[PDB]
Amino acid sequence: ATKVVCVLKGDGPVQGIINFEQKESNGPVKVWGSIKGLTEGLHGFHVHEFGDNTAGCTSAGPHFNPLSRKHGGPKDEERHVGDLGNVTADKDGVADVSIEDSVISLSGDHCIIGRTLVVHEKADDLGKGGNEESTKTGNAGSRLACGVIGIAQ
Amino acid sequence: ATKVVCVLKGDGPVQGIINFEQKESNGPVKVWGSIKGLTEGLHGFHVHEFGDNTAGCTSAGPHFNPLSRKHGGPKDEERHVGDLGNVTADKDGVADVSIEDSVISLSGDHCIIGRTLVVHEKADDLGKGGNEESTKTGNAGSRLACGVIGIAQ
Ligand SMILES: *[Se]c1ccccc1C(=O)NCc1ccc(OC)nc1
Ligand SMILES: *[Se]c1ccccc1C(=O)NCc1ccc(OC)nc1
Ligand SMILES: [Cl-]
Ligand SMILES: [Cl-]
Ligand SMILES: [Zn+2]
Ligand SMILES: [Zn+2]
Repeated sequence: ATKVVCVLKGDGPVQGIINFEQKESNGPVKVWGSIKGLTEGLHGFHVHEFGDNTAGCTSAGPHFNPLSRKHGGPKDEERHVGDLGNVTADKDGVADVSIEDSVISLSGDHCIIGRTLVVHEKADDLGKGGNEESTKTGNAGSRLACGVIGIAQ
Repeated sequence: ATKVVCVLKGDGPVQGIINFEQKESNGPVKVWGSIKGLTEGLHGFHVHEFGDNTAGCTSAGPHFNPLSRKHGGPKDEERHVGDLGNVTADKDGVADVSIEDSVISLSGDHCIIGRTLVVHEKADDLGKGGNEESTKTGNAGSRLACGVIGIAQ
């Protein structure tokens, strides 16, 4: 019933299209699409707090964390709202994204519209990296590509 | 105070940053910033319905029109919510934007977050051009640059 979309681009050759769909406000969000230009393996994938791309992906700020929790993976109770885990690129450098999440929303209070979706340099350790940063950023490194999450038809 | 921002980009030289700020719920929104790479003169300036930039500015769809009105200028009663009139570029090709509008909002059903801001090829005739298209698009022609309207810090 609600559809939103995000075009990912950045400083390098990473580019992607990510769709979000939510049947009812009380419902899970299905996330699908594709990103190309990636190194093979896991890349952290997060909604960041601001939909501000003024100075590139840096202006998006920290992970979207309306409930003031620590960083985790999407299956954890202890996570930021924006913690969508990792996407995986194949040897061709393509990640086919297929996620269902019940914490992000396209309505309500945990709404991600107007925020920024970011795909990161490195794997998100999902809060299990063994250092302080693990519970803040997941050590996923720099921001390869991003875009503002917008209302679709 | 709610703050939102939009980075305008497109296929050619047109690029801009536009800020929006709203001090009170249902109060006027101040719009300010700058766009460069334009031809001297008026360029239509609108909030379009979808924050969908998957295929560039075309995917943004028609003017944002939650109240099913006809096209007009920002100072008309009969206008779309997204009708912000024209920005004016000087001989250097620079438009310095300074608008206050009391129809758009940064909350509620008039909210423009997650929609697309578009700067157009030609002047918006503000619905006074004396053809049919005047009361739909204002005859402002192609979409030179656009961006999704995102939440700012
Ligand atoms: Se996103 C959000 C947060 C808090 C309250 C309400 C909303 C909301 O979803 N309303 C705005 C909206 C979003 C998407 C669409 O597209 C069909 N229309 C309106
Ligand atoms: Se206003 C609007 C339109 C479409 C979707 C969601 C919203 C919304 O109200 N989102 C929450 C929001 C808006 C602005 C700020 O500024 C700090 N925070 C949250
Ligand atoms: Cl980060
Ligand atoms: Cl148009
Ligand atoms: Zn996080
Ligand atoms: Zn209009």
